[PDB]
Amino acid sequence: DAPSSWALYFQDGASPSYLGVTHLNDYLMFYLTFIFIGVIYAICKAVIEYNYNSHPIAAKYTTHGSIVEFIWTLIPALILILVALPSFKLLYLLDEVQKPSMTVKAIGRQWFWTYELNDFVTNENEPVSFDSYMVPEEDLEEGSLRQLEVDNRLVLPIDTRIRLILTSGDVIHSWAVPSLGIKCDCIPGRLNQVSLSIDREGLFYGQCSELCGVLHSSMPIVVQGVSLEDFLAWLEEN
Amino acid sequence: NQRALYYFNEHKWPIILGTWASTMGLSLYAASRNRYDTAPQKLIQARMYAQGVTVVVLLGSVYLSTLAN
Amino acid sequence: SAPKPGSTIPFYINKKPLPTLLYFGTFGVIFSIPFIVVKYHNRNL
Amino acid sequence: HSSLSPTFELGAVWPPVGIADKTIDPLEVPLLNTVILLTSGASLTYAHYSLIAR
Amino acid sequence: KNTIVQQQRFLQSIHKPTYLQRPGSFALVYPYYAVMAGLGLYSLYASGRVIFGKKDA
Amino acid sequence: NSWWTYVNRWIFSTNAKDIAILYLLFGLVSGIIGSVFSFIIRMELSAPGSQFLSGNGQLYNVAISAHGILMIFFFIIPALFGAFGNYLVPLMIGAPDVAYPRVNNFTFWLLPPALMLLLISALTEEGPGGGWTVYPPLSSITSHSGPAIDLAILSLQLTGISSTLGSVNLIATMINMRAPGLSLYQMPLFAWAIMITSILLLLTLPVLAGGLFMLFSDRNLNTSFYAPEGGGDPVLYQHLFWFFGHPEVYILIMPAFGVVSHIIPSLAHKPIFGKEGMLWAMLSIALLGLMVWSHHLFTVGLDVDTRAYFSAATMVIAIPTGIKIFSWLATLTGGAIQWSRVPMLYAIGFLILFTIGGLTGVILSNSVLDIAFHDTYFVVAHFHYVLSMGALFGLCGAYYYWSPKMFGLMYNETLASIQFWILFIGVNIVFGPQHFLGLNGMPRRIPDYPEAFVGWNFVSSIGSVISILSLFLFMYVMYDQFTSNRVVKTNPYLIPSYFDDNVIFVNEKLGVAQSIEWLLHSPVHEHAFNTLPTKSI
Amino acid sequence: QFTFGTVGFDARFPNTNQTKHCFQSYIDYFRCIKAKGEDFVPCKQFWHAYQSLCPMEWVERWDEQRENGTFPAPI
Amino acid sequence: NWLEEVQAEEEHAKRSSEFWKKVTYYIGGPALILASANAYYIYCKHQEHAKHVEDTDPGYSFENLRFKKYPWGDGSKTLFWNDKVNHL
Ligand code: HEA
Ligand code: HEA
Ligand SMILES: CCCCCCCCCCCCCCCC(=O)OC[C@H](COP(=O)(O)OCCN)OC(=O)CCCCCCCCCCCCCCC
Ligand SMILES: CCCCCCCCCCCCCCCC(=O)OC[C@H](COP(=O)(O)OCCN)OC(=O)CCCCCCCCCCCCCCC
Ligand SMILES: CCCCCCCCCCCCCCCC(=O)OC[C@H](COP(=O)(O)OCCN)OC(=O)CCCCCCCCCCCCCCC
Ligand code: CUA
Ligand SMILES: [Ca+2]
Ligand SMILES: [Mg+2]
Repeated sequence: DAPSSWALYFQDGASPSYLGVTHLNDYLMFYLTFIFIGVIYAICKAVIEYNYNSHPIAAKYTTHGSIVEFIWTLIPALILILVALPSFKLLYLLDEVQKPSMTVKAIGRQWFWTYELNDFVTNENEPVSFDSYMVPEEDLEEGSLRQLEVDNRLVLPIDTRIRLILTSGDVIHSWAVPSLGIKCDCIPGRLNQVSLSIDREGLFYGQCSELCGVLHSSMPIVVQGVSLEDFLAWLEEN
Repeated sequence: NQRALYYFNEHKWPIILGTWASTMGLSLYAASRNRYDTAPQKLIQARMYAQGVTVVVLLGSVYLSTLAN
Repeated sequence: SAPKPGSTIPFYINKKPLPTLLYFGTFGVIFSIPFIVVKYHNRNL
Repeated sequence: HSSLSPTFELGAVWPPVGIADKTIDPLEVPLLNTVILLTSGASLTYAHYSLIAR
Repeated sequence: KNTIVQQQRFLQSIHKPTYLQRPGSFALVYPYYAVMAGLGLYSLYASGRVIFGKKDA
Repeated sequence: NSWWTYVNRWIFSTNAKDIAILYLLFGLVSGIIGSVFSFIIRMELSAPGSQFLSGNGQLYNVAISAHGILMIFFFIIPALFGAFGNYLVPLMIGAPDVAYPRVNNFTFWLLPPALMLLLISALTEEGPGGGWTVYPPLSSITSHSGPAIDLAILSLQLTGISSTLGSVNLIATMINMRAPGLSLYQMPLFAWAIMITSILLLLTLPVLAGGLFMLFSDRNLNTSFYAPEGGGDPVLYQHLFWFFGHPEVYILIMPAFGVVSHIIPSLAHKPIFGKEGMLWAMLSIALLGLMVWSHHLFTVGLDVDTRAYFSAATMVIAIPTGIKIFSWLATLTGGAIQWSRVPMLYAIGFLILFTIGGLTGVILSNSVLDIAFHDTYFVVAHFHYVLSMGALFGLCGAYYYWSPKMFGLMYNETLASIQFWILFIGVNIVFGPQHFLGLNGMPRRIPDYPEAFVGWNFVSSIGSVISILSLFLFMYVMYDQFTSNRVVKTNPYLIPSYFDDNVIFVNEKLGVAQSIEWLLHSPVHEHAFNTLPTKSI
Repeated sequence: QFTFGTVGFDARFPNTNQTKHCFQSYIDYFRCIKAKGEDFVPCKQFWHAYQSLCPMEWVERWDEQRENGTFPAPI
Repeated sequence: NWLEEVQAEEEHAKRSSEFWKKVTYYIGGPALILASANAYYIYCKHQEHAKHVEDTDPGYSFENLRFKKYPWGDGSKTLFWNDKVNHL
């Protein structure tokens, strides 16, 4: 959810796609560690013992592949199919759309992020909108995390799935959150449709990735889950 | 037939590409059979034939395109 | 003309005492250019 | 790329609205120029073959 | 009228490089080199003016 | 008066030998500046917060962009692709000189003005800020006001057109000047690779020329080519750029493949296993490395079917490369190995680094997997651990292997081995922690980072410092080799077999080599190949 | 007071890129209100179809362009 | 020897040259003159001008973009600027 010190794994998060991504990564790492250690040992052993002082005679008369090149073609290709298939069914699971519930808008021009929840337009005629800003270092709350907090923090209810809308009106930005594993490009002119689903009720962290000028590193993104009654109180508060 | 012409002029690009390929192949087959004709010269003659056929089919198509009742 | 190369194509004469300072100074200035480059952008600041 | 998938401010047509009627008709001076170029190529090939004929 | 053979034999008798074999070629390069040097000298000041934010007035 | 002779032998000279040395020198003077830029940028991120600077983010953007552009287009391409080809390809084909000497002379001299104008552009009030991959809206006159990035665009344009012009003569030279009895199939692997890179570069770069010119015209002619309000789609720019960027690294790394396949046999005294299979698999790689370009656009938001089509084919690249690595592994075993030789050391160290980098590359070729690593430090680790481990190692091995042929001198084996070990350790501990930094979910191109990342940056900084000492030692060893007057025989890499008498070998066995270049004297003659060598037809 | 109801599963375009949807809903709503009537129920749901997913900030510029008539649409 | 082959090649080249002269003075000329006449008819049909239109949805918001001043003249003129077909 948040970066730690001397980390080795990715993190502990909560998102239906994030668990599947971690599972696929575990399987793929299990695949590649085999080949990596095998090639390392082969390189080490073919040289450590076959130095000139111990092998003054070279079997120079073997430069034909009878049955070895065929196995070279097949076996790694078999591994390739074995890794391609799970990723393919994961992707073909993800490309579908569930039953829509509500949408959020994430338009951001330069060094600040604006969020809109215009689903609940009613007789009040007061659509809710605000802007999340980089909190200054001096005004950080005692015990806060530098470079990873905002003043007007985003609020999304838990266990409710949202069809997030990604849009921009300036140089291209990105909308990333490693815990949820959902990302897309804030490409101007065109809107990007992405989904989301939070299982727990906790504070999630993230920021943009695609450079957008001098202050590309000054728009952190924080989204935290809330219960239904807290969500309703938050909505009626404004 | 009052129906064949509708498909003949409905998709001008695919049929025009097909007839261009047919002309190219036929001209290559016919020209590349002589002695005093090098490959670049035969290719140039085939391309000239293709240009002429393209011009005439363009004029024919723009002539028949007026029937948009 | 049939000359035999002396196995010496260095683009410039080299020897021990004098040319070492010239070579090292050229290396130092071409190493330290980025310095003046980074200083230029923070001159009027 | 600019033609097959026009943007949504273009009126869903590659020929711009209001400028579509201001486009270039297929039958005008450029067609004459194309026929001139074809005849020029024919004349150049004739000249090359005659030069081959010394 | 076909003087190409005569001039060929006239010009093959010299050992000059092919870019100076034809007489009169040298007079078209020395002022050319001077003009190139002047262009370089002017472009030095032009680039120096471009990098240093300012404009003459 | 030798001054006229001096400038006629160096400036008004079109001999291939007298030009490749200048290629190496130009590469070196670009690489030093790039290495210092990399050192300063890595020292900036030693600890969190503004450090040695007044938080100047634009200055950091200028630094990263300059490092990337100058080290990708002024260090490796000109000093590897054509530097070791123009000198050596005529030797292995059986020709005395390249097809067009004047264009060969011209191509080299387009680069110095490019370097000067790039430095001038970087010395503006703002400087380029779009990075190595500049993007239209950021480059738009809205962000930058001045002659900063236009000159960078111009430098890229002219360098590309020069490289294209520096590769037209090579293909003609190695397609028409072949030796009598030298079938194109029987060509050595190195020239095969270099011709493949030449054809790929010439086929692809024009696209960059056109796209870069049309994108640059947006700043001056106010064209709507890529304006969001003008109907332009920047995804078209990304597609145009990555129809070039993806095969560029392959055409940069293929000379490393050839030089490794040349270094292994001679220092192993064993013929290369499966030449025909290797070259046909490399041809398959060359053809394959064009239809896959959208792996750099995985998180932009394209359609499902296009993503599947251009992600499934990303995996098939690995199979021929794995076959090549297995063939080299098979070649190494059985035959004799002189592991103490510096070219052998570099060749051996190349394989493990290249294969781990390839594994990292196959990690992030899936749209399901790239979303967790796109535009983070993990891709930085992958592409750096492939580029600086393959191309740099190949260049170092080629230099240490063919240096006597270029000049006719001997280097110091002890200092060279020490430099190799120091550089290997430094570059292994530089890009190591970045794997963890990108695995945590932290983006790239950020002068500031959240506090829980300091340790790995601290671990990387020391290796970054170590690399500078490696560079210093290489400079010292190069100077020593240049002024040591250590003679070299005709074929220093030929040794008597296990049953060669010390008197029979010296008098009835000299003048034999696996390749032509070792037959001639180490300082090669100006006019070699007076008569064409004729083989068995 | 409030219910969870917004744009449904648009069968016209199920892919990720759905930029044309905003313009299509806008022009369809304008055509719908031009004919039929004003107080008719059905296209009130179409009104929600270009505000829940659209930024609503381009809507201001759309109004500015359409008020003077330069808006390039059939209706 | 050389005489027979050179005679045959020159004869074939001369025959092709005569055929191409017939091509260029038999069919190309009529096509060129017909196209010229049709082009003149099209050019003379539309000599009504009236090329000054405004207030009918003017501008369209993507016409004559000015982000960097045009080098020629004041900055609002193009190289092929015309006083009858180019407006604002
Ligand atoms: C230097 C040369 C080079 C090489 C050789 C490669 C090799 C590969 N690269 Fe990489 N790549 C770059 C240079 C290179 N790359 C650069 C510069 C970038 C960044 C671009 C930028 O942003 O500017 C990049 C980025 C990049 C991305 C972009 C990720 C992102 O930013 O979102 C992707 C994604 O697909 C990718 C894929 C690959 C693949 C599949 C290979 C394959 O060729 C690797 C195949 C090799 C092997 C896999 C090892 C040997 C094989 C075997 C032992 C067989 C058995 C193996 C298995 C069955 C596991 N590369
Ligand atoms: C040609 C490929 C190449 C090479 C060799 C390098 C070399 C290095 N690069 Fe770079 N780098 C890129 C390509 C390359 N890079 C690209 C494309 C980018 C992205 C740009 C962008 O984002 O805009 C990038 C960006 C980039 C960043 C991005 C900053 C950020 O995201 O925070 C960092 C930071 O760590 C970095 C580090 C390094 C280091 C430490 C080295 C090296 O120090 C590693 C060790 C190497 C050496 C120290 C040099 C050895 C040289 C010799 C011994 C001399 C030999 C000379 C001859 C004989 C001629 N590189
Ligand atoms: C990258 C895309 C840009 C377009 C490509 C063209 C690039 C410029 C043209 C270079 C010639 C191409 C090869 C011709 C065949 C050939 O080889 O001509 C033959 C000679 C070299 O061979 P030789 O005399 O030794 O042969 C031996 C004869 N038996 O060529 C030349 O002397 C080139 C003439 C010098 C011109 C170099 C300056 C280039 C200016 C570039 C700027 C203009 C374009 C700007 C674009 C925006
Ligand atoms: C991902 C990893 C999965 C691995 C799965 C592959 C399994 C099959 C591979 C084994 C086939 C080759 C064995 C030789 C059998 C034989 O006996 O071949 C016959 C020849 C015998 O010599 P001859 O031809 O002169 O006989 C003449 C008969 N009159 O042998 C050889 O010449 C061996 C020479 C080349 C082989 C070197 C192997 C180097 C490493 C190979 C790959 C290492 C993998 C590392 C990762 C595990
Ligand atoms: C050195 C090579 C430069 C030329 C390269 C040619 C490449 C062809 C493809 C590029 C498209 C060109 C179209 C523009 C032609 C034109 O004239 O543009 C149209 C405008 C005016 O037309 P209009 O509005 O009146 O039309 C409407 C009629 N009523 O005139 C110009 O802006 C003049 C400047 C255009 C550039 C041509 C001359 C170049 C001189 C500067 C060199 C720049 C070098 C850049 C860095 C190397
Ligand atoms: Cu916002 Cu990069
Ligand atoms: Ca820092
Ligand atoms: Mg990205």
